[PDB]
Amino acid sequence: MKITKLETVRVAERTNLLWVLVHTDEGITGLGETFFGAETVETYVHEYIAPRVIGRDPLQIDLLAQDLVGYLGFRSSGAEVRGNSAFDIALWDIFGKATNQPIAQLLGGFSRREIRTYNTRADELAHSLLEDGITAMKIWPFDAAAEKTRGQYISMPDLKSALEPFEKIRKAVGDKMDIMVEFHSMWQLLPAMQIAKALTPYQTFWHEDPIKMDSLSSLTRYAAVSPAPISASETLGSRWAFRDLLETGAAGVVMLDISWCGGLSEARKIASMAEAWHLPVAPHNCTGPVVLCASTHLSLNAPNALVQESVRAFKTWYRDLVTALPEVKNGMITVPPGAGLGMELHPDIEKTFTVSRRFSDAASI
Amino acid sequence: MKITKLETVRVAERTNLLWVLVHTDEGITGLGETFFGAETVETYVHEYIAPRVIGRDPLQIDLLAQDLVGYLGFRSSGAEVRGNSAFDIALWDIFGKATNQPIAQLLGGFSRREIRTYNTRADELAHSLLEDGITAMKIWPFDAAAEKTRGQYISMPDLKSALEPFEKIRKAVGDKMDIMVEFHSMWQLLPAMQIAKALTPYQTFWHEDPIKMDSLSSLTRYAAVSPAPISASETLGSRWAFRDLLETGAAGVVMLDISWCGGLSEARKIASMAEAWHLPVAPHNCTGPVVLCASTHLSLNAPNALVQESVRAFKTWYRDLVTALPEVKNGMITVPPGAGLGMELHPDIEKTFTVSRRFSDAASI
Amino acid sequence: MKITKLETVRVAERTNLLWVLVHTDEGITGLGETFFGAETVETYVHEYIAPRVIGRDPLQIDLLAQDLVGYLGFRSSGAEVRGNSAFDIALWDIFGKATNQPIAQLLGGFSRREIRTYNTRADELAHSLLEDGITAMKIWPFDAAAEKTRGQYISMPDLKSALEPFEKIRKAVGDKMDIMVEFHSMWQLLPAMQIAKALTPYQTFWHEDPIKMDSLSSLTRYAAVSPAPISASETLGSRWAFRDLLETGAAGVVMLDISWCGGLSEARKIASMAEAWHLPVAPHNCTGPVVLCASTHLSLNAPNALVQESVRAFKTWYRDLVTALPEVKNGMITVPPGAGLGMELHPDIEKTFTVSRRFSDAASI
Amino acid sequence: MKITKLETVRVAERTNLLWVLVHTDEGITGLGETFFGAETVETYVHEYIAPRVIGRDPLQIDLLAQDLVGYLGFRSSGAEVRGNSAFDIALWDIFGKATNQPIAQLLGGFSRREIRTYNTRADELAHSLLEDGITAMKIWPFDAAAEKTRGQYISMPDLKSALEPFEKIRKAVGDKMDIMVEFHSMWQLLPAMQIAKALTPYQTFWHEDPIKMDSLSSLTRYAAVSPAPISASETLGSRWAFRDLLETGAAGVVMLDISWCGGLSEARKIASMAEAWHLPVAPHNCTGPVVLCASTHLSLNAPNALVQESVRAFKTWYRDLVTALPEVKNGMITVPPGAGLGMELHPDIEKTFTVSRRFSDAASI
Ligand code: NA
Ligand code: NA
Ligand code: NA
Ligand code: NA
Repeated sequence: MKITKLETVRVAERTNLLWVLVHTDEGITGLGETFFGAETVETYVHEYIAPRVIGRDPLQIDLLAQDLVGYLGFRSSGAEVRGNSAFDIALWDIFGKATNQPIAQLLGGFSRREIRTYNTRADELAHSLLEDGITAMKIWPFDAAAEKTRGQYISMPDLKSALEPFEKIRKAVGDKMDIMVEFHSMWQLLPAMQIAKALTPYQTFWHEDPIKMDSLSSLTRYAAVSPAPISASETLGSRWAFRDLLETGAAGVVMLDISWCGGLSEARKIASMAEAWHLPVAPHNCTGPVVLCASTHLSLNAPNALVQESVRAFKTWYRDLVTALPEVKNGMITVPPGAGLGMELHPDIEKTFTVSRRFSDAASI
Repeated sequence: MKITKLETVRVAERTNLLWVLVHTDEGITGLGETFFGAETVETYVHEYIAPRVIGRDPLQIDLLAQDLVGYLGFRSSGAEVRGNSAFDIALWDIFGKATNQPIAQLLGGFSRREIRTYNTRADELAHSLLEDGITAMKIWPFDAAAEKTRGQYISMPDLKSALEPFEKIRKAVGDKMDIMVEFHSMWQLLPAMQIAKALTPYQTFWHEDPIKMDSLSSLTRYAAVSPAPISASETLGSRWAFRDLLETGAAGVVMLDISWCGGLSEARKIASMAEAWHLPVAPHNCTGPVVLCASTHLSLNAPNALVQESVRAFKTWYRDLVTALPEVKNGMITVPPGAGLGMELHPDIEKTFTVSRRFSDAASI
Repeated sequence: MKITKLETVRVAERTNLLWVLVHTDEGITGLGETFFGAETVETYVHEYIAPRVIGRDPLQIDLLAQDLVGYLGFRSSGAEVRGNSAFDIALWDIFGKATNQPIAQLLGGFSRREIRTYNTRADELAHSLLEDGITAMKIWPFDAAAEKTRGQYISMPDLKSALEPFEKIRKAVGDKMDIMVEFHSMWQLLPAMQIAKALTPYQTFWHEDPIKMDSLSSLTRYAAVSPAPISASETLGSRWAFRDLLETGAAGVVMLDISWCGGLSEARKIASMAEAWHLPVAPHNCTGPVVLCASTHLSLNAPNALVQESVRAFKTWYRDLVTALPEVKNGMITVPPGAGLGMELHPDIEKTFTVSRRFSDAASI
Repeated sequence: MKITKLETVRVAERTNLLWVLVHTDEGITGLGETFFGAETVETYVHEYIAPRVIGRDPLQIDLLAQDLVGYLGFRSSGAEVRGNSAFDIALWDIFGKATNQPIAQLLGGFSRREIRTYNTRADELAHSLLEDGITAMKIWPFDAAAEKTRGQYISMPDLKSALEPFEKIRKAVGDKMDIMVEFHSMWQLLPAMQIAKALTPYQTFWHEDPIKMDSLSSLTRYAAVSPAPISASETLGSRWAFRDLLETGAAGVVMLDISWCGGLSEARKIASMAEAWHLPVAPHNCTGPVVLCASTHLSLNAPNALVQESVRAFKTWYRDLVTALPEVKNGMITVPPGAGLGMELHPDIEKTFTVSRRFSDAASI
């Protein structure tokens, strides 16, 4: 088969989201998704991807991924990579539909049928999660302090205040809850290390993006004092960035976002390489439903997948965007049934959302 | 003063080019430029930069550069960075106009008044250049072979064929011409090293982008066998990428493109850091006239600027786009006179080009 | 314009201070300053700087800095460098006056309008500072013990005695005060590490110049045991010394003195390079008013400036030496208004001080 | 005994020279010397050294060296260190006179009675030297090219021209002459390595100060390609700088100047440490006669002294400055006879030179 059209879809109600639909002459349409800079990525899909892929065989997935690597903007989570990644997800969906297989099967099989999830006042929240069988939660109580000083400095009173949610969670549920800490890359090295040390009494599970992930060698000093492994990083793109991370000797939980890192194609290879380093992988969600779903496929396949992040009670607009969703039961998530992703865009989404679409085909490129 | 409008300009005749014009309430308009993915970068300028900078003081240059660093797409030459870089150039133009000073002065002064240039059959070309006082030339005769095998392999006969231009240049002008070799990041490590060794008899001046610049530690092995220093890399963005390059112990000629690396703001800091490593800087051109001009300002200021690349006889469409150009005399280039860049977009460019413009202001953001 | 005269000024009441005034044919006079060995540095200004700079264009700042680097005495805080640094400050003052811009603007803009300051019995002092909005203080209670043994040894009873101010401060104000520790490079490595470990219970903010800064690789062992980052070092000169510091992997707070390190010219480049390492900069004061002022300009520009040290109630002789001073309000310091530094030597200082002046011009060199 | 007066002496005919005379209550006067910035160093001797040493026992040499190390300006060849070094030489002269022993004896004995020397058109010069028994010569034919580009670049034709003296020497005397190459720290790293490689066919003996000695880690890359050992460096001061040099793994011939590095006190310790690394020492001369003499004492003592540089036919003004000189016979140099240095300032030097003197004593400090 051959790719005939590239379609992009946006909704005014959720301006960070972009869907990319890859149409074929066989009528198999693949669905992909990415997040942030949706207008910019959309322009890129039509300016750059379309002229390179219309007429091409979508089943040559590794080749198409190679063919879209830019002279500029590679090894990053920039707009070009986000567009390439959404496109790659759509190819995996096509491949699944063409073979009548779920994506997890095409990756190498369902190594597990479900995987533990985690979700993002604190003590009450922890209690509610536990009773629903969720035993990990991620919080980011240092972000407000970071904004005050652009991450250069944290006063001891502000540090003490930011530690209070940890105290409250531990008082409420003790050791029954893993507590992940998100820092959103907002700190410079010295206050990051100061905060890391201060977190010691709370038995934190991971410290995610404690500093900006731009010169990774800085992580060695952080790892020297941190009481929890570094979780890094949804902000990094391509297996080459993850080689660089592994080469630091400081890598911990290997985080990635399939829509920001080069697609399922790069993500699957990052995962198997992390396993070579005896490390786990934890694919990022809480963005769109397609990324959650495709990430869940990856997490069911990769033997070293540790947890699959998800949205609490994702009763949300997710169910209005797509035809089916991954299901969570007793703190475990699994894929919707069926070939490819196991989901399509919801019929007439124009009834619920303010939809805009753009198309490229042989005549427009 | 305050920024009032962001204007982007494209021309159908030169689809890789984008101009960004920053208007102020004082009527001082700054001009910036970048290259590649012009539609994508344009969308980004209006989607992301405009809402963050309308109403802001353009003279807080370092602060505005910081404020535009993305959560994603940083430390790269991707679309976001290219837009940020064009914007930064425009701020330096405003600052120069506001102070009645050329950009080179605002960077720390004219350390030189002009700088040697270089240009990109071979033997005849070399002869012509020399007689015009140009004593360096850059060629890329391995690109055809790279395309054949996606850079995995080069046959010895194809290697021998690609060496012929070097033979012809040396036979023609001997040692009077520096020969730079461009590889456009098209080779994997092993054939890159094979080619490097084979170039030994020709006394090459630098080997530019011999491999992809995505995991820089690979450069240490290349430097171990290369008879010429590594020139790296117009494809890298932000001072953090250049820290990573310097940390390899393999850095040579430090190359950057001001419109791809974070603007004059990042470039000036990359240059002074390269000097700390006893290395030179060589800003990239042959793209648009504004980048050539702003790069020349940087090259006149930075004590470690080695050469400033330029277009042979840039009698080209350059003179139709802008009001003045850098001048080359006896193989040396200098800036056009005046405050800021010393150039503006040519009046009624709509007469020569097919122009499209887009604007953001307080009402549109 | 051209430099016409170099003037040095000393006052008998403050024998460590030296002012350097750079006169021009346009009548714009730049003011610079340095500290320690004022007679020696004065001799150097006239012996070495004057014959090299009379007749030169003062706006070529980077070039003049390069032209004054010595064959001997470079990469240091010695007399030649101190003279060069005072001269460099005066050039920045001229450049500001010529452009009607504050120095902070010429560095790249006011990234902030004010910056937190810090000052140098203990418990009462801490209380007074806090109520004036000052939340950091620096003390050096180990210096007496160091003098006793030339830094080779500290007895446990003497160590316990030197810890008492920390106890008293913490008992008084708890965690509300950052406590910086100054060691004045007075200790050898082993007792420095012993002291560092002993300081752990007091949550110190930084450990400044814990050992002599002459073979920087020794800092790696110190950093391995220190509960606070190393602050280093006002005693180091030129960006090359700071490269060496960064290369140790032990760098923390990057300290410099603009009048000891190569001027604003070297300092600005040191700052941007420290930022590449995710580290902050903290310019040294408590010397003369011009250094305090020029340092404040640097601290308002550099995005990674952490704090700007100042003199408590600098009601001192500072106000008799110069026409205006940086102002402190609620623990934050900012520059005096106006172009360049925003200050000149006070008119007829001969009324308050015992002034000596020496001049060089075209006829004397 | 106790130091009673410090006397400095300059002569208008040789403005780079400074003598320091240390008078004692026993009437034993020690003579020291340094070179460059004579007025500046003189001011320092009286401003800083005098108040610290008048009344002190001159025989506590190691202690006095320690007591003069500055808070600033240490680990350098700056003015303070040059003054300290001249003072230290004078102390060794006093110690020799007090004990009726030559300095070489007080260092640990005459390990040799004489040592090979070297001197600084080329082919004729080489011939003349050989016939006088001198079998090493040092030249600096790249300095002119360095000045043209501030050491950033050398054209291949200029490189070829600078190689001609090597060709001429080798054609004249073949392998009978060691050829040392001096670079005076004038080159950046890349052209330094280019030049080093080009020197391969000429069997050079050492490559002295090929780059600036400010961040020594750069030397590792130079040593990787150089066909001759690095000679480094008369520009470095104190044993701590030489530790840093040795730690690079690139050290070769260890060069020092006793009047620039901390005196005979630092120099003797640098020498024994170089021997621990299996490396030789080569003390710098061609400055003043006292430095030549004291260096010769060091070279007769240190088992790893390789050669002692000297002035060709030093029939020069040397014999008018001092009472006796080291003697060269058949290419070997030895000390003048007698205690201490074996020389004093020539009686009534005021008859031959335009002499200026300054004194400090108990009443002036
Ligand atoms: Na995250
Ligand atoms: Na290139
Ligand atoms: Na200090
Ligand atoms: Na020399």
